Amino acid sequence: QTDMSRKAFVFPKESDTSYVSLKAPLTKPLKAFTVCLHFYTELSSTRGYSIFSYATKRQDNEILIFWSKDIGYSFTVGGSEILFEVPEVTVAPVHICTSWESASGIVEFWVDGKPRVRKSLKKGYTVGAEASIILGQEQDSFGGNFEGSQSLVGDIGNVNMWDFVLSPDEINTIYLGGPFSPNVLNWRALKYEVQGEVFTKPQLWP
Amino acid sequence: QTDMSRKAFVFPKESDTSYVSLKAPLTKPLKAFTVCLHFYTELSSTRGYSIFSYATKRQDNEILIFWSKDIGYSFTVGGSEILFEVPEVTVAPVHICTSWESASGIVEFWVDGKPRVRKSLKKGYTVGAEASIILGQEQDSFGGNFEGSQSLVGDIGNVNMWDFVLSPDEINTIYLGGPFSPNVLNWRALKYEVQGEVFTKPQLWP
Amino acid sequence: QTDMSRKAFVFPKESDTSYVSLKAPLTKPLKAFTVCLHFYTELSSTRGYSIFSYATKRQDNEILIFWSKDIGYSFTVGGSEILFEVPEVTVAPVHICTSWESASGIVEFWVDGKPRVRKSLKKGYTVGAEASIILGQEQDSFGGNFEGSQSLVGDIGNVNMWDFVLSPDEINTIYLGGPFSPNVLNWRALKYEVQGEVFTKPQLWP
Amino acid sequence: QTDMSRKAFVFPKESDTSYVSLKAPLTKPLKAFTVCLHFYTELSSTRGYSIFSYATKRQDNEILIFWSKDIGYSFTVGGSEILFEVPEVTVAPVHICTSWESASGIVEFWVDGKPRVRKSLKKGYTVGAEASIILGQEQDSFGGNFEGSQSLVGDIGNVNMWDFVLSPDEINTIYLGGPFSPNVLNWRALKYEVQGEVFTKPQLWP
Amino acid sequence: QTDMSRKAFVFPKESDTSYVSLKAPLTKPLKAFTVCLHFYTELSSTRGYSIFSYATKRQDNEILIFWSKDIGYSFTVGGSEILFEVPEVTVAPVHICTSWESASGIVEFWVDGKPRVRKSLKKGYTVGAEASIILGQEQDSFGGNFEGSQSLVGDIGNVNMWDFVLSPDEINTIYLGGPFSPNVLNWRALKYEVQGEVFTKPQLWP
Ligand SMILES: [Ca+2]
Ligand SMILES: [Ca+2]
Ligand SMILES: [Ca+2]
Ligand SMILES: [Ca+2]
Ligand SMILES: [Ca+2]
Ligand SMILES: [Ca+2]
Ligand SMILES: [Ca+2]
Ligand SMILES: [Ca+2]
Ligand SMILES: [Ca+2]
Ligand SMILES: [Ca+2]
Repeated sequence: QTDMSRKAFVFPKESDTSYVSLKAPLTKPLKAFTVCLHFYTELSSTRGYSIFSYATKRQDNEILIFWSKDIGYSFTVGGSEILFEVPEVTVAPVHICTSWESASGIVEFWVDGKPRVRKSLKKGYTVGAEASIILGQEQDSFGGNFEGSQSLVGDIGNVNMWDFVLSPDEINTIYLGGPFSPNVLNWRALKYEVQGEVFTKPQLWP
Repeated sequence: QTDMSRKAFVFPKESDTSYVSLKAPLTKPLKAFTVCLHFYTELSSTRGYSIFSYATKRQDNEILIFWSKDIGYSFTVGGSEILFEVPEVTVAPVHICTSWESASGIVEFWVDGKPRVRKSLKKGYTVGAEASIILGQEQDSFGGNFEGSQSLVGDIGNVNMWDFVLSPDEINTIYLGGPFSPNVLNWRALKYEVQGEVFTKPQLWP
Repeated sequence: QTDMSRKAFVFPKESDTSYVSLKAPLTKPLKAFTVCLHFYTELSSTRGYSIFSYATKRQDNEILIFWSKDIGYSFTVGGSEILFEVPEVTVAPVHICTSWESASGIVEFWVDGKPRVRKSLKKGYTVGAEASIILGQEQDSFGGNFEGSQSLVGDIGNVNMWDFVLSPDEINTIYLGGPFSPNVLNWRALKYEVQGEVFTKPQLWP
Repeated sequence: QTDMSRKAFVFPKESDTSYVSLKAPLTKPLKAFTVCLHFYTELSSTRGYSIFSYATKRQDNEILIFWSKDIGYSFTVGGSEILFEVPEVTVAPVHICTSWESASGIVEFWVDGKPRVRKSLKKGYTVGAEASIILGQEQDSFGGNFEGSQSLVGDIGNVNMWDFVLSPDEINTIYLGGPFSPNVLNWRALKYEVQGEVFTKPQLWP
Repeated sequence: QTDMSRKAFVFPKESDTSYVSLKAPLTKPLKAFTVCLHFYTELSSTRGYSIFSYATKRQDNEILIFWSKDIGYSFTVGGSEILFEVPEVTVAPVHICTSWESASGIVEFWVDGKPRVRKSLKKGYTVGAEASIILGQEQDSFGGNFEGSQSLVGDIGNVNMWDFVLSPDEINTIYLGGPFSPNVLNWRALKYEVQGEVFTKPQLWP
């Protein structure tokens, strides 16, 4: 397990082979989660890209956080989708926290510490635990079948995952980088594998 | 009596059956009131919605606080209406306080602690006490006949009602959430009934 | 004499009969003056309106402070006009101080503590003492012949008048509401008569 | 010698006769200078105007600081011109400092404490001591031949002149109005001659 | 060695012959570098210009930092180019730091302390040390063959070079002008030769 603190993964070249795979010590299926990650790319005005792809043997978009050009953030669970329209994107690092609860279907999406309105998605579903988690690519099979036009170019870091919906107060401490304990996927205790042109570098964001 | 402090009602999906009814322990008719409530929705650019709807068996728009698409806030009492035109809408939680006095007919409308110009509506009228208060819908009968195109999608909370016009200073302490005592409808002592797809969740706003 | 501190006159409907008349104990004619007042209205994009009208039996526009739509402020003394162009105007309460000196004819106009450039008007003129001062209407005869399209809708207060040009430092004190001593017309010691639909209410501005 | 501190010259009418002449106790020609001044006018969007005219028997534009409509500031020495483009202009008092060095021909222009890029003008030239310094007008003969379309309307003050290029640090203390010692033309100790409609008034800028 | 602290080179005319050449003690070739500098010019809207130009007898664009009109910054190493698009640009001094590493090919570009996204360029290349470094011009032969349409006009200073990629934290102390030790090219210990119309003056930026 590596402390990746103060570091980011860098995807400096457009490739369909470059990705990192994150491994979860996960067993019980997720009835709810929060995923938070900090990323930086200039593609936002150019094309869509996959921020965070979680896949299962049955479902290649089991969780996907996707920037879709001109639309904004696409958040999709169990192959279903909602949009959080973004009117004008800015060339700066962006922190996102997004969380989903099966009991209510409530999705929260938080961008740079400000909440988007809660939306309903896929009420009562369960996210499978037998998961392939990938950064840098969108996977259309379990751990594979990437597309070059969907790769992330730029940096991703602070990828942390919880099996419960963080409260707004908790999410604020994440955004301020207070101390917190991710119990599904922990940037301070990460397990990962690297393929292709990918690098570990000091994080550009504070 | 429930303390709803730091909690909001969430209407996550458009429907004509999800609503909350609020119960007022009210005997005398109102010669004046202040309604304050804090709400959050992204519908504003898209369609109209009922923020707060007070009805009586003789009048289905006895008090209505309504967002009119492209217009702004519509405030109407006793079936008559005035507009507080809003030039451009931010996508953020908004706190409104509206107050009406029969003796003068003066309407005060306050948005995020800044006053709109005072306007005249229904001088000498009186609002009935035997009333249905509903959040999330506009009611065209004494407690029913909603319309899906008028349902609120998003969050509402801190709904407080007084049987008198708050001074500007008092309204400022509401907006800052200083201590205050609502004597018609109190968020810290609320009595309510939930119907349909409505959830109680931590408030997104501070 | 009434302390009107913290209070404003409210003109909540368009009418040609709602006005207040202010009484000045003047005897000696004015060679110079400053008038300061704080007002709030939403008419500014809609139509022109009289802010402050001082009339004498020979001259209905002996002093007029007038908002001319798309123009901005019209300041007129002795029936003669100068324009302080305002290109776009915020929907907020506005403090104005305007000072005129016969000896030089210099007009200073101050809006929310910022000076406009000094302009010349009616060098050597003198404003008569035996005067009718009216708020909310434009006098086309000595104390009468109002026009509905020229009435103020909204609030006016802190109306203070001096028979001398305040220095810029003094005017900055007025803008901050420090202690000051108006020696022609004093909000803290006002003499007035109310006519028609007009109300006295807590001031909305700080 | 008069202390003009906290005072400005006011040119309230457009005219070709109102000007003030400033007397320099100047006995050695200038190989370099700094001139700094505060002025305030609304002409900027309307027409060109003479901010500071320094003339000699040999040349009527020995130094000229001139606002030229839609262009911005024209700075000219020895009859030759450079422009400092100002794309959009604000209705506020403006402080300028401008300093020229013969040895390098470097012109520094500073507006409200921010430097414009250094530019070259009249390297090796020598500005004459036999000087007519005029405020409010552009003099096209030695102390005369004004043009009404070129007069300043508004205020000018704190005119200070040095026979050397101030460092950026010194310029910053002028902009903040720290204590300083002008050794050519001193507002603390000015010698001046007023002609026509010009007034001395308290300064409007801080 | 000269301490050039608080000082800048000034290029006040467009010319072919105005340049300065900088010398390095360097002998071992650069597998990586950081170059940081302050420059100030008004050309950005008008034409392209060379900010920093490092050449070797094999390659006249061995490192080039170039402003290309409407593009923004062009960063080129070994004759190969990448763009950091700048959407809109304004007349202020600008601090840039640019760092390249052969092992990864990662380019960092920092403008006024904010990072641009890391990009890939000329992975595994090696930059020769037997080098001509020139400010003010772009050299298309080893120390020669400039073009007037590519000269810098305005100021350049604080030119510091390291043979390693500064961390983000180190680059932040450069931007704040903390103490630091450039081990290739040091503004506090500079060796240089001046040709043509060039001057040394107090820096305009803080
Ligand atoms: Ca997929
Ligand atoms: Ca795909
Ligand atoms: Ca109704
Ligand atoms: Ca309805
Ligand atoms: Ca009149
Ligand atoms: Ca009239
Ligand atoms: Ca001339
Ligand atoms: Ca002329
Ligand atoms: Ca070249
Ligand atoms: Ca070239």
